[PDB]
Amino acid sequence: AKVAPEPEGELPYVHPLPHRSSAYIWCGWWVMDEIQKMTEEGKDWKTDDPDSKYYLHRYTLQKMMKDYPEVDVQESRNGYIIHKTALETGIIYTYP
Amino acid sequence: AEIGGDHGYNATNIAAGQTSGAVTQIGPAVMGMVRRAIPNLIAFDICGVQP
Amino acid sequence: MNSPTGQVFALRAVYGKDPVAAGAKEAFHPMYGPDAMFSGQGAAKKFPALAASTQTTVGDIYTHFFQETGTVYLQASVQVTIDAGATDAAKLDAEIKKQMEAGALVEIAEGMATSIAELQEGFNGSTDNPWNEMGFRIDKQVIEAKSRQLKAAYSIELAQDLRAVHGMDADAELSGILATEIMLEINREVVDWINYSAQVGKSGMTLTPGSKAGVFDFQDPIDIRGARWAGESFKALLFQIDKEAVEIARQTGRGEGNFIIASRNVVNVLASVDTGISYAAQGLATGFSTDTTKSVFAGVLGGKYRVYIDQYAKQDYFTVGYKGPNEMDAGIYYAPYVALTPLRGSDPKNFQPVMGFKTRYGIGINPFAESAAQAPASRIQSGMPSILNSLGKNAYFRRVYVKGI
Amino acid sequence: MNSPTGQVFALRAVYGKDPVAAGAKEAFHPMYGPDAMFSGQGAAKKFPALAASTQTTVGDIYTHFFQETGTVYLQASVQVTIDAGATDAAKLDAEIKKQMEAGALVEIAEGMATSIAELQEGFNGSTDNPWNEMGFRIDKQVIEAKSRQLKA
Amino acid sequence: GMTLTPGSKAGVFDFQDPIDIRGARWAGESFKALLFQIDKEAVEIARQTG
Amino acid sequence: GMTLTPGSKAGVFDFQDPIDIRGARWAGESFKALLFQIDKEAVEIARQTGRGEGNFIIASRNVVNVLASVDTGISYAAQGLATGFSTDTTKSVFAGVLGGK
Amino acid sequence: GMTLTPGSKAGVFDFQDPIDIRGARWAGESFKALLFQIDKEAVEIARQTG
Repeated sequence: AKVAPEPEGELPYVHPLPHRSSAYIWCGWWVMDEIQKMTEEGKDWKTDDPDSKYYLHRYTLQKMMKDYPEVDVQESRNGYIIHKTALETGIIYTYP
Repeated sequence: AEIGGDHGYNATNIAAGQTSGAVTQIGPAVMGMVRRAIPNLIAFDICGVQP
Repeated sequence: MNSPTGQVFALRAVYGKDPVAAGAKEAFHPMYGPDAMFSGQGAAKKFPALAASTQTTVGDIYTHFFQETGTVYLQASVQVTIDAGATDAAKLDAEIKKQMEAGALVEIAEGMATSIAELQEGFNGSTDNPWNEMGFRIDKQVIEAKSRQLKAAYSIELAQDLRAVHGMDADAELSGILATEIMLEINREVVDWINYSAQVGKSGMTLTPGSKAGVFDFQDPIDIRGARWAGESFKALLFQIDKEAVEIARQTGRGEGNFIIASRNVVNVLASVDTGISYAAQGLATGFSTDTTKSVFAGVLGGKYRVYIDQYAKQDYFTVGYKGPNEMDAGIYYAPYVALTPLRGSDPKNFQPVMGFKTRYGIGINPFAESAAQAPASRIQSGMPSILNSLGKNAYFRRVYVKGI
Repeated sequence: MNSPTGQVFALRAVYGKDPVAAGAKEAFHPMYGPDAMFSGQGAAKKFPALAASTQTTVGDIYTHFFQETGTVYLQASVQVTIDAGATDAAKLDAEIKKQMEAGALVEIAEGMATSIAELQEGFNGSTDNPWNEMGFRIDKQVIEAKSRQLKA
Repeated sequence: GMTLTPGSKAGVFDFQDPIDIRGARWAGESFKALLFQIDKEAVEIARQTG
Repeated sequence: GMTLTPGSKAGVFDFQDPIDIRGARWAGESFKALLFQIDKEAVEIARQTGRGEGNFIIASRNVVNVLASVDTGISYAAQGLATGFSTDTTKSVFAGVLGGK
Repeated sequence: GMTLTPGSKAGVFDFQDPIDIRGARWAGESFKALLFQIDKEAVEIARQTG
């Protein structure tokens, strides 16, 4: 509903992939765990917690899914490329 | 009472042999001399010479 | 010590005709590089200093002195202004380093022209061109011994009851206890100094820019460099140890860190990771004595550091320190003079016995310990540790707290 | 056991002039560090107990006893307050730990001057400088032999 | 106490909790995490008894 | 120039930027990415000079330390206490021979 | 019973259930889960038969 406030610049690089209207960026396990922490108390990962210790990778992903309909974001725990609607929920594979 | 005493722990009084007691010391022994280590060069296998 | 109050001299080479002068710069220095134009063109012209909001002409050479890394001469590649918002000296250093990385200022060293060189000190009727002489200083630090003592004060009735019921001598044991505690206490003092005089690790050059400035945490991905699972996380601690030891080598100017004092948790982490260069591994503790009962010395870490267990550690830490082969190249001197002198007596009013012990050891610091001071003051200094000269200044030790084990 | 109802004895090395007393500490306690300045400066002066609401003084030394890891003596290098809101022991120990990590309160231990320890406990007409002492306590623990039986 | 990694459940080792297994994956590394936890407990036993 | 990766920082090799470390996870591989960067720099030397690949590195203590803590050969992911090189500026400035090259 | 991981399917070992395969990845690690499961069944036979 709302817009995540803009945290200055230095946005992590998102690789354009017009081959399938997709995009690739390496986030890491800390973000994929943090966002997994985000969607467990009813909270939001698209725009909530603007003063986060790891807000930057969260803010870019939100714009990236708007720019690209089938984003391809890869973690490091297993290195899987979860897609845009696979990134929609915030629950990746397992765990509470 | 030959409470021999002790220095004031003041650097000068430790060096001087000054003590608060009846016996005045000779000198603050010696333990050797600590020199600054000489640094090592990089030589010139990285650049020409051409004397 | 063979007599109390040991002393130790220290020779420093400093340049400028004046071995003893306010602000003379030490020639050879573990941290501070040489004034590479001191003997060269600096013996011909004096270069304007770099200061806050100093507008830069192009082509001129300006001196500077970072708090670390010593003198440096920077030529200017683009005219800039130094942003006097960095008024503080450390902020001035940050600004100048930023400019240097940007390429605006780049260091240079040069010699002097022959037409200038051949005339030095008024040959051919010139004047005001003296040579850039050097000299040496020699100062000394002195170390006086303190004392430490205890009493037992038992009663003969206790001795008879103890020898009768349990067979314990009831005197030797007390003496034992006494001596034990005293020696134990002495040991603790030494260790505390090592922690007390330790520099703050994980900070300055050892500081990963994303870390917490002095504490290594196993939950921060910046510290563990993105490792997952224990088999890879612990090797990050190994790398942290390496960084601290290397920085010791830099500041000390004698050698890399060669011993480590750490709590049970850190030592057990070390003993359960494949210390050598390998892929990833973690398991039972085999390489080290992790229990503080057989011994405190737990082992040798990779053949480089001797690892000791501080069984009384308050929270969690490791401290990397250097101790050279020579006895003087030490950092801290524990110099016993009289060892555990015993004394016995009794109270004349009731014949009941008293047992006691006393020793005199004293303890001193290595000169050059601060490793950021070209020349000491008063030339006769107190070698005994204090707050003015040891608290977080002795470069021979670096301390880091470990959280998340 | 060749007799029922056995007993064991425990020897505790306790310092503090009175082996059977409230608050006495065990000298070689595995959890608790030695009183590092008990035989050193602590026999020449008494260090203030570091409790809530104290205002630290640069260079001064305080004492404390954590519920775990035992005694400690802390030289303060920065004038700080200790968060008087702490009441119970656990809260105070955690606050002192925070201050210690902050570097404004560093553990220390020092020897005692010879010009003092030479006059200890009333030598040369001195006074009010007693030695520090230590003894042992020895207490008793007993058990009884219960039984157990069956029939065919 | 000393044997707790700050985010754990204080007395129970849960193979589904990443903090307990140090973030390990599959069974090859989780079991080694159990081994390390056992080592931690033995260390604390050494500490408290002396 | 031609040593740049398109997404890199253009003059500074950052260990925290996934573009530069070629997507490496953990430390035993993010270090190998640094070796790859060294090789690219040397090859560009060979291009620009016309005399051959660069054969020496003048590096600060930390760079040498990270060099000495990885398997420099082509041998999976590995990391540990620095042993292959001399990081003591006290013993000798000359760190050693990296990769025999 | 004793052979049950509290999250499994109670009588079927499923290669698709992450509780069963101990969070394994690819076929190298996912089968070793069946290995461990067979070990547990053997142990339980030891317990029940004696």
